[PDB]
Parts: sequence; structure tokens; C-alpha cells
Amino acid sequence: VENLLTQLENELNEDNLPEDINTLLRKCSLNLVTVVSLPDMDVKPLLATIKRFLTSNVSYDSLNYDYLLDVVDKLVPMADFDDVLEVYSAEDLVKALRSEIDPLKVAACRVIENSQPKGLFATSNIIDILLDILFDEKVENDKLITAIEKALERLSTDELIRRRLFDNNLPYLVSVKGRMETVSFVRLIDFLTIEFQFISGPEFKDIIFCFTKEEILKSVEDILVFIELVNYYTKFLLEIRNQDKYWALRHVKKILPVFAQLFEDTENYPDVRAFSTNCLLQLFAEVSRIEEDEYSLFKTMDKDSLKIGSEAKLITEWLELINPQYLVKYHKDVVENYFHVSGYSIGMLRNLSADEECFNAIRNKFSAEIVLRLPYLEQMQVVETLTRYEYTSKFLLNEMPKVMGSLIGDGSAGAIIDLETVHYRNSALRNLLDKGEEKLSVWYEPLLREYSKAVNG
Repeated sequence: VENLLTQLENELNEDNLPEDINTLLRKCSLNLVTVVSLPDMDVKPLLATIKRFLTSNVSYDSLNYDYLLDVVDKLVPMADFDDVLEVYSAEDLVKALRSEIDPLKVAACRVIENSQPKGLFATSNIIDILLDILFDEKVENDKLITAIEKALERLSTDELIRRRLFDNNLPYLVSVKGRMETVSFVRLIDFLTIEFQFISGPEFKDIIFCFTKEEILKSVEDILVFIELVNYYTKFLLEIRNQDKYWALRHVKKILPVFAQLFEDTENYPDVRAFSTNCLLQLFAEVSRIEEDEYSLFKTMDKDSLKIGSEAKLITEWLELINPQYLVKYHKDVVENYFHVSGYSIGMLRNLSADEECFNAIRNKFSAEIVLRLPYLEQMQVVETLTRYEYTSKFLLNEMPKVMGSLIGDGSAGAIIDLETVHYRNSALRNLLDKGEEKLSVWYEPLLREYSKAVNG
């Protein structure tokens, strides 16, 4: 099929355009995907033929260029790059990127994206030009912006590509960072987020990855930029925490209290609380979990600015988001009094129960009676949460056997069609079973039985 479709396509493209040309292109695309590997053919003529149409002095009304590019998009990664290179040389690509033809530029991006070796173009100005286009606010083609970003993420696993980006183009990158112009700025933030995944300690440059107190204060002038910056930093901390790049913390942590100061200062920066409250909350959640010594930094941001507990409307959010160890050590009074069990407080329960000391602060709010008054879906959400930890499991088993009996149920569980009820019940059962028969005493056999019924039907 494939060798055949592509052959037919190279033929058609080289007559005067047949009426089914776009139907053939669509079919080529679907087949290229489903099948994954190409046969033993020469893709050069077709690649060269398509290049002629893209670079062509002439535009064809009878041709769907989106469909044409999609064939290129699927076909290039499947071909041997040495063959693609023969049709699109480093020099052809430069020309294509400096052209006035967006579809041609997108094709060039696809080629560059699939470079082999990835460092192949690192010694030309191709990367420089891609950045020139990427941070041009006048460039409005969304397909091209995404094509560039896709090529850059693909190649940036390579160290030589990263050098070309952050060495050869550092001054330009810093100048883009300085404009804080909405369009180019969001692109720059997305670019940095992607690049930080690949950056090593020795490669890391503060001047481009980090913002000073002054830059942050300036970003508030336009709340969209500020919000983009908050989200940048939340993802930044998340990536650090996910990929264990703790070396990066010393570079970023010093400006974190500026976000908390802006959050507090409602009269001098009303836009911050009006439009940026939820993303700042997500940032502070990450800050409460950074690798630092005993909340040194976070405790001060809380004492000076966040003032967890002082604003009643935010208490549920704080107790849903902030490190529970921090919460019980500095706001035990709030934890002990604010929290009560209900469907509504499941978010808090999930967070507060993830530290043993913090869970002990809410434990007296639990009784079999309160839990058994919840509909079964919310019971299972509560029970599932309690099965996640040793200390909460032990509480469930020794103090709430009637809740355990509800988990085991009246024999109608197989009948349940509610997605989440089944998800949480099964997770609870499995979690408890993972503790092993000796910790489960008399619950072991019923749990094994209900689990088997659940998974085997």
C-alpha cells in the first residue's frame, strides 16, 4: 500500500494537478501514520517534488498546502536523514527560513527537527534564525511558532544545540527577556521551561533563566506577564523537585519572597490579588516543598506576607495546598479547629493526612458515624485516602472497623458503574492488601475476596 500510495502521489504531483490530489494526500497521511516504518524505496524524488511546490514562484488553488505539509511531517521522520539532507541541505534550509513562504518555513522546521545526528546543524546559523523568527512579535503564524518550538525541544537533548542557543545567542535571548512584550515573552517563557528540562548545573545561566526582584516588580505593570512569570516559577520548582535538580534552588530561592510580598500588598498592587490569586497559591504550594532546611525561607514568607489563617476565605485553599508538615508545625491551631469531615473537605483530607503529625491533629474529627453518613462515593474517597499511609491505615483498622465493613460492603459492589467509586474502592482494597496478611488480621480474607470479585468480575 504505502510504497504504492507515495508512488502514485509523486506521479500525480508531476502531471498537471489531478482532481483527487487532496484526497490522495489525506490517504498518504493516514497510511504513513498507521504503518510506521517505510519499505526500501527512494523518497528523494517525492521529497524534491514537494520542495519545488513549496519554493515555487507559483501558488496552486487546486492544492491543499496543509495536507501537503502533513505528508512532509509524517514522511521525513521515517526516511533516512542522509537522503532528506540531499534534498534539503543546510544551505537550502537557511534560505527557506529567510523566505516569505510560511509553508516552506514549516517544512524546513520539520527537516531540522529530525536532524541526525541532532547536533548536525549546531555549527550553522540555522538555530540563530529559528530564534529570530520565534521571538518576532509580528510573526503570527501559530503553525510556524509551534513547528519551531517542536524542532527546538527535539534537538535540545543535544549539548551542541544547547551551546548554540545559550552561548551564541545569549545576548539576544537576554534582550528578548528585557522587552517583556506579551507575545515574545510568553514564547520565551515556554522556551525556557522546555530548555530547563535538559540544562545541567554547569550550563545554567542565571541571566536568562532567573528574574531579579526588579524584573518581577516590573512584570506586574502588565498582569498577564506577571501571571506568566508566576506559572514559570511554579513549573520551575516542580521540575526541580521532579527531576531532582536541587542545585538550581540556590539560583531561584532568593526572589521567592517577592511573590509573597506582592500577594500581601493588595492596595499597592490590586491586580495581583484580583487576577493572580490561584496561580500564586500554586506557587506557594511548591515553595512549601523545596529542599531547604526546616522551612527557613517559607516560614518567613508566611510570617511576613502570606499570614496563613488570617484571611478566612483562603483557609481551605491553604490547607489543601501547603506542605502539611509545615501546616501542623506553624498552624496547628487552624488544622485542629478548621478541618471537619465532609465530601467538601476531601481535598484538605488528602493533603493533611500526608504527614503523620498533621494527621494526628485531625484524627479526633473522624468517627465511623460521620464517615458512614457520607454517600458511598465520598466514603470510598475518604477510605482510599486513609489506605495511603501506615498511620492512617492503622487508625482505620483499629478505630473504625465499621467503616472497614462498609468498604467490604453488602455484596452489591459488582453492580457499581460509577467511575470514581470503583476507582477509589479498588485502590483502597489494593492498598490495604499491599500491607500483607499479618497487618490485616481478620480483614485479610474479606479484602482478598472483594478484590478478586472486583478485578475478575
